[PDB]
Amino acid sequence: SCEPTRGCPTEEGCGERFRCFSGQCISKSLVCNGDSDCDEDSADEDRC
Amino acid sequence: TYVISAPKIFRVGASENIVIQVYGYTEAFDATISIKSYPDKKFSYSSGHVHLSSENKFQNSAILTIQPKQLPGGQNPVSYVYLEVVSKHFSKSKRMPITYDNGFLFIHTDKPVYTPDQSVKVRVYSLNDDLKPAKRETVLTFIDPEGSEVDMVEEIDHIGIISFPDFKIPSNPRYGMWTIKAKYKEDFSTTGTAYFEVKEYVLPHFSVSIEPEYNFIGYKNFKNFEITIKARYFYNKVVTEADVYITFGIREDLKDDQKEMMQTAMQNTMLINGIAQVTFDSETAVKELSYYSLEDLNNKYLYIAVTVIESTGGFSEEAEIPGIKYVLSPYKLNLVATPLFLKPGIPYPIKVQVKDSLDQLVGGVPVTLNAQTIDVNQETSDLDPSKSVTRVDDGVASFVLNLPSGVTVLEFNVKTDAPDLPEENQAREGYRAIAYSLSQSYLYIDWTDNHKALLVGEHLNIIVTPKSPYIDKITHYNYLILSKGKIIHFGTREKFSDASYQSINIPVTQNMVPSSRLLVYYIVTGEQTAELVSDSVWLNIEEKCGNQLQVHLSPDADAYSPGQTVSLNMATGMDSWVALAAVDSAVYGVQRGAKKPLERVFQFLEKSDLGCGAGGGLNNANVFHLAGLTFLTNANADDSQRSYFPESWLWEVHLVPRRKQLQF
Amino acid sequence: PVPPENGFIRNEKQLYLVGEDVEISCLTGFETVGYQYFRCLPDGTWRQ
Amino acid sequence: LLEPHFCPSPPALKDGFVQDEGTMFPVGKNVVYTCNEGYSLIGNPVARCGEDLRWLVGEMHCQKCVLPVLMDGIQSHPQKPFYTVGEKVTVSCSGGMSLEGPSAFLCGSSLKWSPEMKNARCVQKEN
Repeated sequence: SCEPTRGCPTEEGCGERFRCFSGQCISKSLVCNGDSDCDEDSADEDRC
Repeated sequence: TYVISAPKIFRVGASENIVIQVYGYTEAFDATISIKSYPDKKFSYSSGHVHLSSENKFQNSAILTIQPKQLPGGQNPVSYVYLEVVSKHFSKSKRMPITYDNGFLFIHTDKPVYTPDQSVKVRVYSLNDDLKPAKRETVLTFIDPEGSEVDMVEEIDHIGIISFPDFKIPSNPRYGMWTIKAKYKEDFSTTGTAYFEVKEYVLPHFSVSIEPEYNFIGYKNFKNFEITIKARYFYNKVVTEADVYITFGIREDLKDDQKEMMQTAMQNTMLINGIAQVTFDSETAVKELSYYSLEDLNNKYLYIAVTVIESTGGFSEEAEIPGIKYVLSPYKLNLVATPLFLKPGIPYPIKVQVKDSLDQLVGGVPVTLNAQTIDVNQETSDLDPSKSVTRVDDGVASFVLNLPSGVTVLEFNVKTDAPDLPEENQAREGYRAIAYSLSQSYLYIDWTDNHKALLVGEHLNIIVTPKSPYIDKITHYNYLILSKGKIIHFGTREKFSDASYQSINIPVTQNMVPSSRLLVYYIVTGEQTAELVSDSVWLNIEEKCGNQLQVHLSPDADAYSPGQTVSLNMATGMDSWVALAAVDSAVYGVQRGAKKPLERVFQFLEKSDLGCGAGGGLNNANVFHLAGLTFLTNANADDSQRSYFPESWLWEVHLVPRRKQLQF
Repeated sequence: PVPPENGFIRNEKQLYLVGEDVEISCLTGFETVGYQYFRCLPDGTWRQ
Repeated sequence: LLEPHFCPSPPALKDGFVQDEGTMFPVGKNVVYTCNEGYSLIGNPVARCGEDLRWLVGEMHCQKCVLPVLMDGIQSHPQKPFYTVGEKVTVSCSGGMSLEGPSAFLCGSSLKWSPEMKNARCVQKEN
């Protein structure tokens, strides 16, 4: 057991980037590119 | 999460309230926000601190100010702002554009018409964003109508009503429309502009008002057009009898003042009981003087001159109308106070307005629209058309359309329907409305200000609905009402399973009289990432003064004898400074009516709103930029994309308690 | 503006503001007689 | 400074008061000064807390009718020691002569007349 002193770090800001299933935020240039855009999963799929 | 809501454009020397919200936790941690310049490293304008607890539900708002700490000189004086947040769990920075546009300048002149060798009594009303007097130095420059500057004068403001010395007209005046600008002269913005014309207002004998039956001559008015010419005295009494001479003419444009004209009339009519009306057909004029008789050929103004002389005594007064052009295309349509967006499943009101050729609303014209409700996934169907008429008093046509829950966008073609307007020459304007999302969550606020506009002191209820949320259990409701680009109050409510839609009660205040805006955003907790949904709709209410200043003379009579000693009593709610001005009703020259001295205190004050449109729009970033805000959160970002008697008199400024009375 | 004979317009710029007046001088060897000033009218014309 | 994450109550001048009251103010925080009823504000007026626990104050003062120049040849009407805002005074000289310039003088905000004419002239003669 431990006593929390400092606050926990929040998640990094995902600015103007379409988030993935895991959290890798990539640019919107790859939207509906018909390939492995996120490079980790096909979560987005952009209804492409 | 850590959603920070802030106005889009900050004002220098103004109290900008910055609010912060937390997703909620069992531990209460403090937060801190600061105002830093372009150097990161190393400067700081001000530093505010807030406190979070279970009583405040982990939201708080602190006012921030921007003072003249900027570097003197340089290639750019603004270096707008860098905003930071100091919190235990989160810390982020973002730049935001600012502007020195703070306060308002109301230049009030005693007279719109000046003669050579005459004093110029003028006062400037200095104001802040919070409607405070904001005692500030102000310079006043004068510009000749030819474009050259005349004289500049500076004076310090101690009371709140900037009193200026009486200007003097040079020995060689330049007739025309002059220009008056005012600046704070050290470091500020929002320069005010006032206009006044120097002309000869020696004596208007009687006001001649030209009120035609119809604004612009149409197809039905081509064969017969009847116009009413009424002349009335300045002391509210009509003219008994007078000879009225009518003169017609055709002008190509409003800029050309001299054009050929009939030469046929010269119609002599008699004024009866202060009202006269005569029938004028356009066929004879277009056949005789125009040299070509067809309404398709002549697309140009129609100038009419009226000379009214009294048969019982030698007098003459003249009036004129700019022009009435025969246009093949009908009057144009436009939308006002109507968000061009869609809410699925909820009836979307449609408010359209019809304006004439030159910036004036039209009434009594039936209009209809054709709409096509399209499905999100597959084929569509045609929605049943609806037809209605526009009222002359309201000026805006009202329409309501109910759409299914599976509609994405809608297109409506509003066209006019009239017996004289053909199908080839018709007014049609197509538009498109796009609905609001990755989490499929939506938000809506109702009643679209059709109450109609409300007063101050009565509580209003607004229904919200989180249709298709990410999760059925919602933490809390968050809504913020803003006005003049500032957050006046921040609301909060709880969500229960009692019903699907909850009504929130929002108290109205005196500071929101000109206009207001409200936005309702709720955050959800996603299994991987979060996404919040917001929505906003315009807020239009009535115009009630806070001071409640009313002027009334102690003697109560319809008519007063010349030279009678009268007393004027001022009645205010709180202590305030008054600025009295006794302007004659005859000083208003023809001058296209000589509209009014100001006539606009709230309408010109509405310019403080940063965003445009009524409300609603695309994803949270676009709708917050349209509402005039910029948000900071983890989920989403925001993209910037000698006697007697000369006029005028009674130019004084006095202190007024709850009841003050003066004698003159 | 198009200067009179001998030209010699000082502080030559591309565009003059409305109301600003520019003084013209005579080219050597000549001398300015009369009123030598060109004031910008509201429209594109000059006082001359 | 770790990839990121006092001054006492400032005294107020005569006839003035501070908008925000507090025991301790953080370094860099600014305070706004106000004046009471019947007085005007001339100055910055903002005072700034420095790192040395001191308050940086600019040339600020708290300012707001009196008897005229009282020439032996002129006579005031009405003759009162103190004048209130909104009243006018009719100054004139002895018989056979009339005051040159404006005959009536109005009491302004405070210590302010529209013309002052401090010992300038009342009347030589009006022929």
